[PDB]
Amino acid sequence: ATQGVFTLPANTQFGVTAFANSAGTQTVNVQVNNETVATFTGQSTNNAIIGSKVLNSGGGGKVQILVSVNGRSSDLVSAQVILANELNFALVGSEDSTDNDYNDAVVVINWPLG
Amino acid sequence: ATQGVFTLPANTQFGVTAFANSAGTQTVNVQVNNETVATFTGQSTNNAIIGSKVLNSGGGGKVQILVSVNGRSSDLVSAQVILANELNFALVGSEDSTDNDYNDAVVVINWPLG
Amino acid sequence: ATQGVFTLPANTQFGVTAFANSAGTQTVNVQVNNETVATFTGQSTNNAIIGSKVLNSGGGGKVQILVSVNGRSSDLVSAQVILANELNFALVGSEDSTDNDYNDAVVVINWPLG
Amino acid sequence: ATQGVFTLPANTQFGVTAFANSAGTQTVNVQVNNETVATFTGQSTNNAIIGSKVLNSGGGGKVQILVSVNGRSSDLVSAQVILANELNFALVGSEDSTDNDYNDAVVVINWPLG
Ligand SMILES: CC(=O)N[C@H]1[C@H](O[C@@H]2[C@@H](O)[C@H](O)O[C@H](CO)[C@@H]2O)O[C@H](CO)[C@@H](O[C@@H]2O[C@H](CO)[C@H](O)[C@H](O)[C@H]2O)[C@@H]1O[C@@H]1O[C@@H](C)[C@@H](O)[C@@H](O)[C@@H]1O
Ligand SMILES: CC(=O)N[C@H]1[C@H](O[C@@H]2[C@@H](O)[C@H](O)O[C@H](CO)[C@@H]2O)O[C@H](CO)[C@@H](O[C@@H]2O[C@H](CO)[C@H](O)[C@H](O)[C@H]2O)[C@@H]1O[C@@H]1O[C@@H](C)[C@@H](O)[C@@H](O)[C@@H]1O
Ligand SMILES: CC(=O)N[C@H]1[C@H](O[C@@H]2[C@@H](O)[C@H](O)O[C@H](CO)[C@@H]2O)O[C@H](CO)[C@@H](O[C@@H]2O[C@H](CO)[C@H](O)[C@H](O)[C@H]2O)[C@@H]1O[C@@H]1O[C@@H](C)[C@@H](O)[C@@H](O)[C@@H]1O
Ligand SMILES: CC(=O)N[C@H]1[C@H](O[C@@H]2[C@@H](O)[C@H](O)O[C@H](CO)[C@@H]2O)O[C@H](CO)[C@@H](O[C@@H]2O[C@H](CO)[C@H](O)[C@H](O)[C@H]2O)[C@@H]1O[C@@H]1O[C@@H](C)[C@@H](O)[C@@H](O)[C@@H]1O
Ligand SMILES: [Ca+2]
Ligand SMILES: [Ca+2]
Ligand SMILES: [Ca+2]
Ligand SMILES: [Ca+2]
Ligand SMILES: [Ca+2]
Ligand SMILES: [Ca+2]
Ligand SMILES: [Ca+2]
Ligand SMILES: [Ca+2]
Repeated sequence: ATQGVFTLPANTQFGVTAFANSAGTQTVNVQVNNETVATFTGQSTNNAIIGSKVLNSGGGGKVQILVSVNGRSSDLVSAQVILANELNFALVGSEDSTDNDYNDAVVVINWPLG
Repeated sequence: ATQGVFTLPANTQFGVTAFANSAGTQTVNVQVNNETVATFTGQSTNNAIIGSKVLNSGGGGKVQILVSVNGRSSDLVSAQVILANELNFALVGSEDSTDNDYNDAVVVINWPLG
Repeated sequence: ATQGVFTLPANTQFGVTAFANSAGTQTVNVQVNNETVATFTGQSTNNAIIGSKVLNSGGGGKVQILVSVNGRSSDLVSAQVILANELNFALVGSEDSTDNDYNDAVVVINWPLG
Repeated sequence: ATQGVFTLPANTQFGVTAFANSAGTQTVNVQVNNETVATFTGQSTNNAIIGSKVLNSGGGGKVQILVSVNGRSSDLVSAQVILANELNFALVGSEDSTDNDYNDAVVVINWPLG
């Protein structure tokens, strides 16, 4: 299945935060309605935050996360969870290698904000 | 039900990150096996990160999140999600008022690291 | 927090299935936009299915699950999870006593259908 | 990532239930520690339960779900969610065609029982 693609409500502010846990430098691309609106880059084996931004979901509400290590696409896994019928998390794990820890870049999207 | 309480694997390094979305200054307490090991304090209405730390789960693996605003406990909601049978998120939302956005402090716990 | 309340997409077919794991006979009330549309009653300590029905979320999309055992409301816990940005589960656990297994009646709501 | 594979607690009773939503007859294979222990077959476009069983996770706790339609493997998506630090769901969607509703066979695994 395609992973890392989420439909948010239109015109909604959301947070995106990425963490790194790999020898490789991670590149996290964030697309909103098919345009790149943020790129986070960094390297850590101890969960450093390599980027955190507030974005708007725009007209279509489509948010897509892509992860690469020097242009090689990582394998992704994702899901969305809703608490209290209101608080949303869109979650991505990624794997750059063969150990299948899926933490090499971890991306958390949250809404609503404010 | 009790919310904000999670069993991690024993003696395991994990990440904890807190975001704020409220007029009120948020105080986030992290307990590991019933002892306070970290406290985050901050204020934002735009999802600012008010703390991020790496901790060890200790003998029992018990991690509890508590959130208060000027000493008044917020109402919590939580769940744990596991992706690819490996990547774990323990998720907390909190509500300091009556609008029930449950984002007033948002806490994300992730493991494994490295 | 209030639990067991979900906003589904409007006018959508959905499944609701209930499982029992308790000495006590479970009564599961399903409301759609604030009207009772199904009641499931049954007893099992081995996960028997005490009801499964197809319902429609109607104009407001509001779905609420309530559980009681011989006239006592059970304590609820709930969340919603979305896979492949499409497959939705709304999940309820309930507790009729003090052991906190939260499985005494388990309710699974799934959509889309067809 | 491999999907539909879960590590349950070892030696634990669990429920497995499958629903069908497709023109195609679904075949759901349940393996426990690499051995087939249940097969559910059926056809519905209205969420009929095509099987529900109680199983034990055995020494390794490994549970794998596989889905095929007339011998062709469906594409799987899965996650595990935990409520109240106690109630577990392992969730599987599958897609037998190109519409990506991922509901063609839906499989719910729940524990603890009793
Ligand atoms: C992206 C990366 O760092 N992956 C692997 C690393 O793989 C790189 C390739 O990506 C690159 O293209 O070629 C080089 C050789 O020129 C290399 O193969 O390989 C290292 C070393 O094997 C591996 O780190 C080791 O991972 C094992 C677990 O499999 C173990 O942790 C060991 O201690 C590490 O040294 C990289 O794996 C990534 O980083 C690790 C630190 C760990 O976080 C893994 O989960 C990552 O996938
Ligand atoms: C902790 C906090 O700031 N909560 C409310 C705030 O509540 C305070 C009480 O905590 C205090 O004890 O008493 C005072 C009055 O004496 C007050 O009731 O009230 C403010 C103003 O109403 C409220 O912010 C408003 O929230 C609404 C939505 O309900 C809306 O966003 C408006 O723009 C706000 O000004 C505080 O609500 C929190 O902060 C908001 C910005 C929002 O993030 C809410 O979700 C928070 O719960
Ligand atoms: C609803 C129910 O069956 N609850 C308890 C049960 O409680 C009932 C009261 O609800 C009723 O008001 O009074 C009767 C006496 O007339 C009784 O107190 O009590 C039984 C017996 O204690 C209890 O089952 C036992 O539960 C323990 C775990 O706490 C353990 O499994 C033991 O083997 C059981 O015999 C009922 O608990 C429920 O059913 C259990 C089988 C189990 O599924 C629990 O999770 C349930 O909550
Ligand atoms: C397994 C199955 O029934 N899949 C499709 C079905 O696909 C079959 C192939 O599996 C087979 O190998 O080849 C034949 C041609 O010989 C055929 O292509 O095709 C039917 C008809 O198109 C399709 O049902 C239709 O699906 C659309 C949406 O794409 C819509 O619901 C329409 O009303 C259906 O008639 C099968 O799709 C499956 O069943 C549907 C009812 C639906 O539940 C889909 O999600 C399923 O994937
Ligand atoms: Ca890796
Ligand atoms: Ca790693
Ligand atoms: Ca609030
Ligand atoms: Ca707020
Ligand atoms: Ca109980
Ligand atoms: Ca029980
Ligand atoms: Ca399909
Ligand atoms: Ca279908």
